[PDB]
Amino acid sequence: NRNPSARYPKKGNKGCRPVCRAMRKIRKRLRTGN
Amino acid sequence: SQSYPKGSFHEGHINPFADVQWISRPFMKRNMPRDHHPLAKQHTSLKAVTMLDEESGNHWHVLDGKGRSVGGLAAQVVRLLQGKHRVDFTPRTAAGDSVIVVNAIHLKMAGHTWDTKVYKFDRKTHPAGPKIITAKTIMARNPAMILNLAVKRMLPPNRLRPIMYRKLFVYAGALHPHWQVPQVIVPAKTPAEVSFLPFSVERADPVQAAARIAALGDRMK
Amino acid sequence: MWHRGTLSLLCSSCRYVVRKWHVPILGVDCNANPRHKQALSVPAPRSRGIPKHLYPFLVGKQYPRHPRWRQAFTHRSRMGKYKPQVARNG
Amino acid sequence: VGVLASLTSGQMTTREYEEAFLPRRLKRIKVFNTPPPSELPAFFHKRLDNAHSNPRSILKLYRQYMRKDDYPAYDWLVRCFCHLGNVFGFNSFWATKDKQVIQALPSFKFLVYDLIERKHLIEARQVPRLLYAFACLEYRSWHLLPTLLEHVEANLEKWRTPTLANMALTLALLGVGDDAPDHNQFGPPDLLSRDYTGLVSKLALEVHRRLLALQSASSSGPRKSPLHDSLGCMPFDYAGLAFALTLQGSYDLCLPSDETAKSTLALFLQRACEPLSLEQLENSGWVQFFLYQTLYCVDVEKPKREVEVKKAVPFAFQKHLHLSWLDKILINAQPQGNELLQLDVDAALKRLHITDALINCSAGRQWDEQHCWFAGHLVRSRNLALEYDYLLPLGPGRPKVSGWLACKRRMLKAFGLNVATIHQSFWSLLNLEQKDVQLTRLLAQFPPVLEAVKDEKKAYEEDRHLRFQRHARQKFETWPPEKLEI
Amino acid sequence: GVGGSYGYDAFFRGAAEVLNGSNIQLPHLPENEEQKEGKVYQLHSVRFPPQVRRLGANYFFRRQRAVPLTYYHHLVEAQTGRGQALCFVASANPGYLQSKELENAVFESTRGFACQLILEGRGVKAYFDPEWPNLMVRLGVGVKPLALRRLAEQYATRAKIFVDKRGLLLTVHGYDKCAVGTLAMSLFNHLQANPYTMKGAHVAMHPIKKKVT
Amino acid sequence: AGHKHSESVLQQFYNRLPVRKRFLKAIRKGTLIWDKGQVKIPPIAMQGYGLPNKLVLPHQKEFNNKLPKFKGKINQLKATRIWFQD
RNA sequence: UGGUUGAACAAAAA
RNA sequence: UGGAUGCGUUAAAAAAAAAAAAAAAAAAA
RNA sequence: AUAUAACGGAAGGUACGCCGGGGAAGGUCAGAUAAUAUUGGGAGUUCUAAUCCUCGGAUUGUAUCACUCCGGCUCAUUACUCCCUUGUUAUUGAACAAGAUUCAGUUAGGAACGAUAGUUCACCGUCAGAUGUAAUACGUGAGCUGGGUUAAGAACGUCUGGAGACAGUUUGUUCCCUAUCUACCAUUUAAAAAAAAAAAA
RNA sequence: AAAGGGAUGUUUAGCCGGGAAGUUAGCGUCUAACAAAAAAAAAAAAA
RNA sequence: CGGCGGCUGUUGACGGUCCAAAGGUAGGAAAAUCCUUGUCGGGUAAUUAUCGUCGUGCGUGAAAGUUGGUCCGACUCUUCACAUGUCGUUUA
RNA sequence: GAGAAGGGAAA
RNA sequence: CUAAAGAUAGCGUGAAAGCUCAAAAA
RNA sequence: GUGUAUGUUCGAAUGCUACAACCACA
RNA sequence: GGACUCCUUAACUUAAACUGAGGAGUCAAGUAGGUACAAACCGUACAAGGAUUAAUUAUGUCCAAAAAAAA
RNA sequence: ACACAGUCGGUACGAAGUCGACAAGGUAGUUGAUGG
Ligand SMILES: [Zn+2]
Repeated sequence: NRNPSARYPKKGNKGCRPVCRAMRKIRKRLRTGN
Repeated sequence: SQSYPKGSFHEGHINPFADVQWISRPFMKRNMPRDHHPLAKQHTSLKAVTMLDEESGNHWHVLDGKGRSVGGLAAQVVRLLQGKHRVDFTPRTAAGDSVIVVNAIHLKMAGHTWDTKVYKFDRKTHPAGPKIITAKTIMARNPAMILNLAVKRMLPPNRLRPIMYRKLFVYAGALHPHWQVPQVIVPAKTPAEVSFLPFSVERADPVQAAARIAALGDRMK
Repeated sequence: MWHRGTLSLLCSSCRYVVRKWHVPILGVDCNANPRHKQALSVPAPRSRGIPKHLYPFLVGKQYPRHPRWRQAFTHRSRMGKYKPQVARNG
Repeated sequence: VGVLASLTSGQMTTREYEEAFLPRRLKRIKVFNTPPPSELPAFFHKRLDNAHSNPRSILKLYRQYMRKDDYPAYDWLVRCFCHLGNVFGFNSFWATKDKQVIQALPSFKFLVYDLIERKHLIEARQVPRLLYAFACLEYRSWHLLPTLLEHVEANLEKWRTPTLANMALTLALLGVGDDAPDHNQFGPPDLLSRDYTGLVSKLALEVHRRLLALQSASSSGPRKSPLHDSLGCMPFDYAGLAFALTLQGSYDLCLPSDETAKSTLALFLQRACEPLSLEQLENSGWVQFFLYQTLYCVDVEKPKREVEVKKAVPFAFQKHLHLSWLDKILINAQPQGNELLQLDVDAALKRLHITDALINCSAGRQWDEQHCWFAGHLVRSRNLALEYDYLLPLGPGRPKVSGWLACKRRMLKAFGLNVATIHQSFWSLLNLEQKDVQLTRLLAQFPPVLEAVKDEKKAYEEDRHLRFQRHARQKFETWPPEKLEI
Repeated sequence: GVGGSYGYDAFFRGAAEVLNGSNIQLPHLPENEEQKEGKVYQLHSVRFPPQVRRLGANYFFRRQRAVPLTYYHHLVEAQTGRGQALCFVASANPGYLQSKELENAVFESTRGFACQLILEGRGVKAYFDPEWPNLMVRLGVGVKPLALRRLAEQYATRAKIFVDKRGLLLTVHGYDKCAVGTLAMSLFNHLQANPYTMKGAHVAMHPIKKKVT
Repeated sequence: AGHKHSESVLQQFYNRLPVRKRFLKAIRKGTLIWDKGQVKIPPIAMQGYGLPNKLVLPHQKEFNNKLPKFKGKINQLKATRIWFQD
């Protein structure tokens, strides 16, 4: 949605950013849906 | 009432399953540049000429832009303008040579760029935002701008960019007007002779040849 | 024309075509029924997308990046205040 | 749907996840370690025995063997070359362009170089295989040819009769061993090899000698099949021998042992036709083409033994071949697809604006209802026929045409056309402008001797005066309009 | 974008809608007769008219094809076979020998192509005012005629329009298939019948469906 | 941008694209896509046919590749239903 | 492939 | 003998137009 | 024996208020919900797709509901084939006329006033025969007003014993700033027409 | 240590909540997920 | 100083039953009380205003006073008239 | 060849 | 010519008529 | 192609309103 | 009576840099590099001090910008 | 100054002479590497 938490990591971040949501939300959806 | 202009996909096949879904050109097939019929086959391109002037220190490159990609040529031109090919390169001066590019009308952009691309020019505090001009419009009005706008934004954004920009000269046509710089498009020369015959010849007997010519003559005419 | 987000052949005479509209558009043409003439012009908005380089940290079981070791490492012999109380024969 | 719920639900790990936390340049684990071969010959022999159909696969086998060893087994090299030739051996659906591409490939050149380097290891039992491969690939190797021909001449009395026949046919196809003197030497001008004139004639004479010896020492031993003779030759071998004699134009050949000696060509035709009926002839294949070509060339050139050569073939056979010539025989026997030199010269002609040049156009005598030969190009307004020689020269700057093109040259001479042959060994050295200049010079020697026939698209000439003024605005002359102007 | 990022459907759902078909109510049956036989291919040959020679190397030998397309020209000087000029066109794939370009090459130089438009209704008539190319078509009693000399000028020297004695059949003939088709389809676009009144033109064998209020 | 103080990341990405506003409108509506510097027609999902391998997950690639493949043109396509893969 | 082309068509291909 | 304004009069055409403020082979003023 | 069960052991008001300290229309989220199609169902003589209503899932999105110091006037800026005007000839359950549903631009010109009312959105009346919708800190108060609304006075109803109070109703009640910077609109001789510019050795 | 009126002084609670509240207060007490050197499932056995 | 009912049968004159010291009477009345603009009528092209009216709804209420007559007010409001730059819309 | 989703523009 | 032909799969009619498809042959 | 306008429903229902059956041709 | 990332969870609309737990990592109290731009992600043979030598960290190798395509 | 206005670096004399200076020059103190 909006940048501060919806921004994806980039090559060099190893899939994490200080205030990011996208990765954990995607993993939760993959695990148990929505 | 008004509607969209006719693009390149209105004049050919479209294959949605291919990566290159349709062929795109700067103009329509009938509007593409060509050589005047009687004034053709008189010239040939050396494709690149270099002039060294050790006294003034201002050297020249003259390049043929016919059939080259805009970005592929722009990167090389930026290298030459900066002078990074020189062992005495310095970031704090326009340390490169001068460059002339000919045949900007014949520059190529791969894919659907000719139909899709646009160029923006900022307008300070203007409520309508930047002025946007079409790539086809730029190709119709001034083909040199296509190469110029790529080279400018490939150059570093420091205060030396205008100097190297000023040291660049682009032209749509084959010949440039510079007084004391050689041309890359030059008059053609006769092909060099060879010491061997590529073909052998054997002559039919005259009587049989006469018979055949006579037989064919009435059947034709 | 029937403006759709998807195209389908409704009868034996339907066929798929490309139309040169404002842009290239997919569609269906039919000799039998004019109502079978379709154009794929109003699909739902496309998704944001997931970059492919995030796959290792998205798909599959994920284990903590930094291991839990301190609690198992705890012991009195490594603490200055408590080492004297340790007894090897009592 | 391959979703792999085990992974997607979060129960198992992925290779990518595991490798995202390792150094980028670790070496993958070799899951299965099997001992590598100790002997390369047997390994690659097994692989070649598995590979017979794909020239890509054969060349890949050779490239891997080369990467592993700098001196691969010579027998394996010979086998690889034979397989590559058999991939193009005379009954396939390949175009000549594919053979040219294979010849141009660097790997093929490396294989030929490896063969040349140790050419001294060639045994007498492999010469027919190499000659067959050369004929099939249309690659005449003047480096290797002297050694092979020396073997052939040395083992003359030891070859099998069908082997002699096949070797004669292959040599005639390549254009070697003809009766023309000073035209059968190999090597550069400063270092010329032996003269191999009459080799095919000696092969045919050996076959004739054996056939005559049969009359004195006949036997009734078992035959391989109904179509095999006492010497083990089929009708195809005799037809090919006759075709080679026709290609070299040795019509009057005969065994010198007797003054009253029948024609060797007549003997070959008779023994090719003896075991064949008409139903069998309909399916014989190349035999039909060989027989009809022999008869047609004999008729065209009218040699001394024309009557005997004609009497050799049954009249019913002649009638069947004549009536079936235009059905399948010639079309199935002519080269298929495209030739690169032909395409290049066609492009040159189009550039020069020769609009009456007909590709693969036949010619014949004024009274022949059927044509048996096709010229590469027929410039019909100039009475000229352009032929193309894409074979390797006998040496640097010493080109020579194949037997096919030599026979075609003689036929076109008899028909009354001029023949101009382009040799690729010289043509490839030129560039576009030099090619155009030389082709113009060639055409200058044969000025237009007739008017050129046009193949114009039809049109309604009577309307040539009509004018379409696109952008002429619609005129509103009267209100209300009496006529709705478009 | 595609190729660097997965879509939501392909990532979360694995693109199951692709295989979620019902398999009944098909517009066509599947091809079940292939059977992956691996049949014996053959070298098919056809004897086309010699006008096929108009299509030269650019068509026969320079186009990229899966298998070779052999071409030869037999130029010799009731039908008996031998003694006529023709073109041998052969290939291992029969589909090549059914190409429409080969037939178009002959028809362009021999006989061309033709189409017919049929007019119906009261007061509907096509005529010349007074002669070709002053083609006029009236689509009723009170309807002013349509002037169509511009199309004749457009396609002059390559197509012609003939009118019937009764002024109800318009035959477009020509020597270029694409041009003839475009001319006929403009004429049809422009004389098309009103389905409620049925006054106007229709393409032969493609009648317009009468509609009722 | 402009009077819209804060917008979505995707909307900003669309706004920054250097193409004509009408091709950009097609991209917004989903009839075209921006990919590696080019505006293209989106990939087509055909019922009963395998997708292009690039669009499926690495573990699903083999299964997708084993499916039937269409190698014709849009006119020959007999698929019952088709839509843009997303 | 054809200025044939506003929501319209023809040719060729597989 | 006059001025301003509209509640008065006229035009609604040109945009490569109307017009403008830096002639520029001058690459270290 | 004792009270600590608040079990480490019970009066209220302040809108007259004062002092010290600290500050909630956004930023974000996306449940309802909005757009797009799609699935199932129900209407449409017959008909699942001319057209209408509704249900589920999908993607996209935030009009409405669930970290400061209202309305109108004036001046506006931007988006959406968007309210009228365009696509002869898309589809139509399209005779015509008046219409309906989308899709499409080199985006072209335009859509008047009032009664009650603090109002917005609305209701009613006239003209016209062209509902437009949304955003811009629900644009704009160092540009204007101050009708509603949230201080001191005072009154009615209601609650308490009372002082007092009410997301009850009313009447009265000081709306500051000479513009430094950004922005914009106007505006501007030049080489010189102020002073000075003194070398070479 | 009585009663009534008037003055003076003091107090008038914790936690969640704009607030009113509702409920609640010592002690004891029910509801729990983390993994394959938890699978002879890289390592072992056998050879 | 203060207070002045509830659940029910016959729209209920008239009964049943519980409670209470008494169960709010007369007279106002959509009000400075109630309330998004209650019904009907006058004024208007159009009346969330105002006046009269109904007692429909919420209700008020009798010297902590109820209902009225005339006159009065730098008070809050309705309406008619006047020349009117308050205004369409501004100018000298 | 990739959120290449900072700008140019590349197979 | 052989062989095949849904108490009907798509059209069509107020109802009929008529075309196609399935099957077989080539 | 043919028993056949198969039976019931229906003012009718002739492959094609809707249900039943879905047999039959040396 | 702290913040964010990760793993496992309760509450929430399987919402929020939401609230509340159990453990590791950084910040807090840690510079200079990468990740486009003001903590919490990656990486460090982590910063006493000076210097025109060297190293495969993350991560790159068309240009802005350092870094391969002889014959 | 583009600059919280600083920090690290930052131009390499003369030939600007001339009665100059291995193999070729066609005598320029000019020239040698390069056919598809
Ligand atoms: Zn259809």
